[PDB]
Amino acid sequence: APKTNMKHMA
Amino acid sequence: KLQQSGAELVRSGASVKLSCTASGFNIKDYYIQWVKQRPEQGLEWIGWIDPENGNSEYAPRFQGKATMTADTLSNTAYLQLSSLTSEDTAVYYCNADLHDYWGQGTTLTVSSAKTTAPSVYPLAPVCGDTTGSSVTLGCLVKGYFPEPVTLTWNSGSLSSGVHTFPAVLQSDLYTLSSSVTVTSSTWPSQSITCNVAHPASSTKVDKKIEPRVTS
Amino acid sequence: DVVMTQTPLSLSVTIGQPASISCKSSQSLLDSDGKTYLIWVFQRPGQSPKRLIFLVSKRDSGVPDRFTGSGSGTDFTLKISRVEAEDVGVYYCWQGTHFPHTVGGGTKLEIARADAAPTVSIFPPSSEQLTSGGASVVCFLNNFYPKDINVKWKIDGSERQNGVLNSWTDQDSKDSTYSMSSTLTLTKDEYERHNSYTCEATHKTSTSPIVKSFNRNEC
Repeated sequence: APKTNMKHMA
Repeated sequence: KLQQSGAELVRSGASVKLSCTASGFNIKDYYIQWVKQRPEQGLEWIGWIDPENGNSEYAPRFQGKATMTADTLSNTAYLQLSSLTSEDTAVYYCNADLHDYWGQGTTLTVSSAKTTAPSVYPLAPVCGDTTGSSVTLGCLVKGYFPEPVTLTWNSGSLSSGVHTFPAVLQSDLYTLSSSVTVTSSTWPSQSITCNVAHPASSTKVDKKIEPRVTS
Repeated sequence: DVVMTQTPLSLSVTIGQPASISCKSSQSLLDSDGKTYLIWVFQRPGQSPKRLIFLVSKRDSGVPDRFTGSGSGTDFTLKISRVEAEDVGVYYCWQGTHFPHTVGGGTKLEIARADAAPTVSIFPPSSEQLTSGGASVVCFLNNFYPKDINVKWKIDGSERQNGVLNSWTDQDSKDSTYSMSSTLTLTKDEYERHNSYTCEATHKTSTSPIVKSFNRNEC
């Protein structure tokens, strides 16, 4: 990954 | 943590590249997102990049006006804005939300007008005006463009009894002030200085507030 | 783009009282994977933002137990049990479920504290500025409450109302007070003609005005 606490890149 | 470039007075029509550099960590493991803040409105998400493979996404309003790149080597992320106009004159921040890492911010003024450096005037009190066992002194930083200015007392040693007033624009030039109240004993015995750095024109100015005499 | 709307726009609280900030999304924030990507950030002015809560209710490390994140679907709430001096600033609700991420308008929080009278300080123009052609007479009005106050500048008895430039600082995060600077910029020629310069400040704490002055002659 996990690289963020928001929705990851598609 | 995250060091960012300094303020930049760039002219209308030009481009600009901002760097954000990580120290304590490695920027591959994080998504670097940049946020715009026109110091009136709120935060506006610009976009984000996954430095590990330089994979990114940009908000509709920024496609074609912003370019994101990263340098795994020097641990740096960039946000290159093109065709700057008055809508870009803002403060941009780079961020790694995963563990909440922020950079102090980079102010950007898009103007045609040239950079001006501020004139720092020490403000020492009239004939020993003595309000008790304290002494209040000031520093008048005026006539500069553009924002911001960075002021400190003794490189930061004086971390209390300080009031640094917001700059007010007038006739296309800003003006700012700061005060410092201390105990009657220190000043003038121990000296006092206010450092004013106008990063927009690589200017550092230190003013030793000395007691006035024949004036 | 998904709209985030928060209320109230401003909020006054007596140090100790609770507080609530509401946020409402134009669309549900529950992603298909069961996650609600919503956060609350704080910003004390001229400083980098800081995240308080993320994923609606999880709290970031080093964030007091008094900050509670609540809500679901389209309605979320930020609750502060007991408000303190250091809580002064702007709060925002930030969604990251839909693309692009959108932030609410923010909510400024202020503090109701006991009334205080300002400690005034007047300053004659540095000679260093005098030999450049001008003259700035500054007056510092510090650590007082409430915000509202007013200042007259009197030169030799007569009141002046131009050249004046005023600045207020945000509510201090330690004692919740204020400060304000008032400078009177005039030419040196104008300055050298006049002797007595005065700074009059009237504040709720008293009907009678705080008068600080200096006589450009004896110093």
